Amino acid sequence: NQYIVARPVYSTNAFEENHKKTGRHHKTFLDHLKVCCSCSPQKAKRIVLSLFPIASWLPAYRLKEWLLSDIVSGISTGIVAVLQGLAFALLVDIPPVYGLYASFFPAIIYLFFGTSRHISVGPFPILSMMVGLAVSGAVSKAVPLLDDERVRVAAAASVTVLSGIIQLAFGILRIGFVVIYLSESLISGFTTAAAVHVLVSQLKFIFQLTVPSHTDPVSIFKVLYSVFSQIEKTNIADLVTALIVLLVVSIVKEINQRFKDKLPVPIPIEFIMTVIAAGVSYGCDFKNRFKVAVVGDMNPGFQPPITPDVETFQNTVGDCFGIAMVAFAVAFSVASVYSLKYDYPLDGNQELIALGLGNIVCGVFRGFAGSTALSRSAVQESTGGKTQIAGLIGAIIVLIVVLAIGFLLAPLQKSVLAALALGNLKGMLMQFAEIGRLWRKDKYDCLIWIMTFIFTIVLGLGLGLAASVAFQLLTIVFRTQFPKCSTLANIGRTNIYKNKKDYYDMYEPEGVKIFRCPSPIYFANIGFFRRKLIDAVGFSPLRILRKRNKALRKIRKLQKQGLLQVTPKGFICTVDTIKDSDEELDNNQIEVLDQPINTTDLPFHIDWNDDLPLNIEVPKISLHSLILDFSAVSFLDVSSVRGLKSILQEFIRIKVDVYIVGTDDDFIEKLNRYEFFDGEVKSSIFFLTIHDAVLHILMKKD
Amino acid sequence: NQYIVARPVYSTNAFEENHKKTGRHHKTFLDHLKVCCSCSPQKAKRIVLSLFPIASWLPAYRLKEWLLSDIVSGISTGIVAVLQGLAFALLVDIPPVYGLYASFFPAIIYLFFGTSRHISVGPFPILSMMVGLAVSGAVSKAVPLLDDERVRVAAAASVTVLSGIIQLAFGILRIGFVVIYLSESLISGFTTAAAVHVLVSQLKFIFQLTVPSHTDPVSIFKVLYSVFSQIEKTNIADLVTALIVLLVVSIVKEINQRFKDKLPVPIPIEFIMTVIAAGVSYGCDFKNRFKVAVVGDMNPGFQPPITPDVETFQNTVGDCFGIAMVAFAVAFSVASVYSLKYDYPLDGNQELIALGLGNIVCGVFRGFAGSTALSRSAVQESTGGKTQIAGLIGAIIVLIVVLAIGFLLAPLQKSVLAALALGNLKGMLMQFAEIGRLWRKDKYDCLIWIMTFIFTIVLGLGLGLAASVAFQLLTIVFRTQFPKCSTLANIGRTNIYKNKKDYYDMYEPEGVKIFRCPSPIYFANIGFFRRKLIDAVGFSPLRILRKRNKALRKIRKLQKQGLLQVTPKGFICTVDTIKDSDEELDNNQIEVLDQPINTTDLPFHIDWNDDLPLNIEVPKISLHSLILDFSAVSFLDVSSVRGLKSILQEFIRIKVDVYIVGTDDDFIEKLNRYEFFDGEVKSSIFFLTIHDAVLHILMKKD
Ligand SMILES: NC(=O)n1c(O)c(C(=O)c2cccs2)c2cc(Cl)ccc21
Ligand SMILES: NC(=O)n1c(O)c(C(=O)c2cccs2)c2cc(Cl)ccc21
Ligand SMILES: [Cl-]
Ligand SMILES: [Cl-]
Repeated sequence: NQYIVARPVYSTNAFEENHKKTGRHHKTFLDHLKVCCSCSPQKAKRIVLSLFPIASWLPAYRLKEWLLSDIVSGISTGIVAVLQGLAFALLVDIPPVYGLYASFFPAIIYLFFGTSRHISVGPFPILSMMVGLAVSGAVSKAVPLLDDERVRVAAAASVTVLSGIIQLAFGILRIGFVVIYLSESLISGFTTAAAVHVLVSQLKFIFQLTVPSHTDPVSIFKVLYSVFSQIEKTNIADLVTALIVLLVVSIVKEINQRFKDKLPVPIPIEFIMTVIAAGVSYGCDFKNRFKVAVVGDMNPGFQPPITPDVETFQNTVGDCFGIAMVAFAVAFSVASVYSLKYDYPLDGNQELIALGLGNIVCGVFRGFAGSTALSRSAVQESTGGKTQIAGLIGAIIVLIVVLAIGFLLAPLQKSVLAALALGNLKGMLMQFAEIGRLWRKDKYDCLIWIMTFIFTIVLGLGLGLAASVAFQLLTIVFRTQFPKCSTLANIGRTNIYKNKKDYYDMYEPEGVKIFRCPSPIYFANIGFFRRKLIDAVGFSPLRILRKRNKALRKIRKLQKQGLLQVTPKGFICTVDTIKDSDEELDNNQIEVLDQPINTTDLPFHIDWNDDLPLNIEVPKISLHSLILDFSAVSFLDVSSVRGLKSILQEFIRIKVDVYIVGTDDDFIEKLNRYEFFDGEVKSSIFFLTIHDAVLHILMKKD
Repeated sequence: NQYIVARPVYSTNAFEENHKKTGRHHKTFLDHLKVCCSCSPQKAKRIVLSLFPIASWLPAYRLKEWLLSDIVSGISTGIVAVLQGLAFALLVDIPPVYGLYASFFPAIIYLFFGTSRHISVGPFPILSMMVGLAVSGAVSKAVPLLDDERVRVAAAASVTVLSGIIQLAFGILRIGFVVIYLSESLISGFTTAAAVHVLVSQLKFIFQLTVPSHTDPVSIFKVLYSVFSQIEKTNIADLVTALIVLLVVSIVKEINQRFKDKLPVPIPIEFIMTVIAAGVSYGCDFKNRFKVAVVGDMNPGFQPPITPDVETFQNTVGDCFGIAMVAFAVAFSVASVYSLKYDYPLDGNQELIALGLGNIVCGVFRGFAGSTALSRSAVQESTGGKTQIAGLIGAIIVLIVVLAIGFLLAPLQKSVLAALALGNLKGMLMQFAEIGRLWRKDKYDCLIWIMTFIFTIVLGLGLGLAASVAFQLLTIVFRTQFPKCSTLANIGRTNIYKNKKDYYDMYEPEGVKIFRCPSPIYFANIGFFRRKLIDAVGFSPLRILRKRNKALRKIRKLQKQGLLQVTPKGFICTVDTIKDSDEELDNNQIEVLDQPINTTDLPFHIDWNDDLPLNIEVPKISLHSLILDFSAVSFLDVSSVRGLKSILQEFIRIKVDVYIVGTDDDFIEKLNRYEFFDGEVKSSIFFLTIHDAVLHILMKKD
């Protein structure tokens, strides 16, 4: 293995001169506007087919290989949807039939507009809690039992419609890339804090206590206080039933995971528990005997369309944005796992449109907002679901319950529903281990997990999320705030330059400094960069320039007085031991000491690093060349270029050659727009590599 | 010029093996605690001298060269401080003597604790507006015309004390670097919007109209409606006087800038206008004759110390955080200008401590918050100010007015003070030109400017700033969100690799792809990076792996059937035209096709890119080596590392050798903590440069 190279030393300009470029186009935004104005029938076709995905997947359905799978998966998911709809309607604090509406409408809409083939569309616990909190606030801000339920049901429907409107708007504006602004640490911390929120929310049903409609901030603490202050009023029958169901479901749930091979089909413990709980409750007349809360009678059939309330929209708009983003983020994440697994394209923009339309329709018909539940989606997929036909079948199961078999669920205890929801919390609850994992791998990510968790707990799920996204953006600045700048040296007398402090027997060419900032330089960075560069070269170039300008002034003074006489050969100290009086420039004249030194007046050059006439003294510097390794400087901003231009001008005015190496062509293209180059800062300072600049410097000094 | 290199090809591990590394001394956090816990006698001296800068600069005072200069600067600044205090107390909507308190107390405290030598400490218009808005809100949120003034004075004093407490806390915690989080575009947009706010705030005094205490959001609009709704009630005498003063001052101000060379000393148009205005008002009895609003009778003396109100603290903590941050940012910017001009160190933490103590004392003695006015600081410096003795003499002038000669300012109209404040707006209002300039230079900074302006106009100064800082952090993600990734090729047949689309006669070694991402890869980035890499290589490695696994499965099945035999020379097709039978794997078995292929059962090796038996087909790829140019990848985060590892694992599983080049040693050190390396992803994939990896690949293929 030999790395052997023989080429010219290349400055970036010299390289462009010797190597012809290719034609480039600006791709004017007007051109983008031009392309948008296509109207080609094929484009129209693709667009409509993009907006109505069912017209493409339905016709290509493999009936023989997919129908039975979707039918079986649909029945399974349909049952889960019914029970989860009831439970999550409890979480919204409205009658449980509206959870059935929330499990029905969004899914039917998704069948026509969704691009995912595996998610089960409907409510999930975090969004139901967020909707319930939005409702409590809306009601509290409304200028003046069943009546209270009516108001909550109306506020929930309005919140749902506004969330769907926001989602649909974001999908029409093609901003489905917003999910990228959420890191995995943020999602982990947020979902752990949200699992704690859900746990606390189920306590009023486990104990059967009456808890006020608390709002954020610190609603979780407010609820905990409400639950524990009145803990003696707890219904024992509710608690025991909840404990038994929770204990049994968890034991059986683990068995399914451990013994997947041994089992022909997983035991459906959650379904078995509800049927048994409902049967026993009905059989032993638990509602009368132990005064247990039960699901109760639900009137069959759907509600008539409700008009969204504009007053509610004004009151809850901030909440709705949080609800819309959370709904989209969760759905997209769940969908992504499946699309990747099954190798099909998932369109983020279409998902926003589909989820948004589903929500608007659901809200109008009195259901609450939901996108997808990870547990329900897993069931649809694990039971063999192939397409969104499984989702349609599931919706039909929900419809049957809503229209004909709703009465069967009447004797089911609320605590049992709450206990099932608690069982699903374990996956999310196990995310506490991530803090330790993150701590070893990356402190910034660990900080993000912790801040997100704290923000989600103290402020609510919605406000906490906004604060968490802001803090996670701030950590990007934390990462690049104090870059580990370095001085580089040559290793092995070849073209390799590394940290001057890392290896033995390194070599700096005499009078050359090579400085590296391993980060992009911008507003939060450039002062630190200047401090580190001045520490690396060992002096401040502006201080040196000011001391030289002062000396030049004294020299000119003595020259005019006569004590000093100019000469082709240096200077004449006509008068020895001369006077010692400083000019003491005023506040309005001191700026002259910062101007480029011009000594043309004097015929000869003043070597500023050699002795000066008449004891005049100025710090001497050995630096004649400064190389800035800009390979890791990704971008620059106006502050960095202003600061940069400033630093470079100062080095150049003190006769030190400056070289910027390791940048690409886009970089110099960008730097040309900033009006960076002029006289006394030229594009000649850019070289290809550190070794190009070093060899150029050595030839100059030769 | 000739770049001539002859060295070995170096993998990062090989280079380290061949070049001994120096002592890697880790820095223990406990050790930091140890160094922080030194308590040496000299260290104590340095700390106390740091907290009491006066004990350091006073003894070194050059009486002969500074005394007179500081005296003249002090008298000049003291006069400006009196008038600016009265005007800015108008902006706080309290009696104007509290502006005199605000000009007195913080300057006296800063004399002892400040590190700057040129700023004039006291109120400025933006902070007075912010304090006035905080008071209005506090008053409203309080639970149940002198009394109104009394309530407003108490709330202003409490807001001042809490702002000072926050500043002092930030200074003790050594967080004076927070100033870096404000870009120049943000500051420009914010100060232009704040100048518009100040302009609108002066209209009730120019016209002499009664305006309610409007709060934010959109307070600027609320006030404008109130002003022009009553425009008919305008006092003309006030207006005319204001216009004349504003006109004369503006014209003469211009002359001072234009005729500095011809002028021995700047004309004091603001003082002359104030003296003439007050004289005519008294002489012609303007208060009675034209019913004009005058400054009125101020009672001489200071107020007794007042106790901060905790209720006001609770109601204003957020406004007080905003006030503290704005005060420190303004003071530090002005002080940094002057400390760079005169080359002396400026301690930001000490600055935070001094301003906090000054604000605490001012608020206790019924003044309001203030850090420094650029207009007054410039006067102190321009008039010859050398040390903070000029600030002491200015505070003595303010004291003389408060105690003895305040009655002289009784007949001065408020419209004149408002007109004087308007004169100072010109510098900030001309910043509107920045939009066009920044548009040409950098559209992200133009966006920061415009959004800061809009946030500060719509929301207020405090909330606008918070929203603007958040948006400016979001623009950093906007910059690095969709990196312009590229494929590189060789130019010149030497170690230079550039964008494959930029030059003619470039060369890619056959089967090698070189991909560059010119940005750090983090969470908002890695999905885009994967998409671009898959577009660059021309296939998805996971799709190729899944198809090969399917082929292998069919093969093994046919081999089981016997229809296929195995030879070191290939596969025997005893039976041809096989019955195609896709296994149609179900949802729970499909993940097997994503696993590393282990065809060790077979004696030979299946050239996956040659033709397979019985028409078994798999997409063929020409890629055998992928080089990732990571020179501009500053940092990685957990999401990016996970995404990176997944990508690499997939490429390795389809037998594509992967190389990462151009990183430094800190990078690999960091990557070792993420548990990135294991079997099948080794540190052998890191090479020094692109040419090292290319030459290694070529030797492997030889
Ligand atoms: N398989 C699986 O994971 N399941 C769940 O997670 C369920 C639930 O979470 C809830 C029901 C009510 C509130 S939560 C669930 C229900 C049924 Cl009927 C069948 C499977 C189920
Ligand atoms: N030189 C300069 O810039 N000056 C200003 O900007 C002044 C003011 O802004 C105000 C006075 C009252 C309300 S504002 C000012 C005042 C005086 Cl007496 C002398 C110079 C001044
Ligand atoms: Cl779930
Ligand atoms: Cl000012």
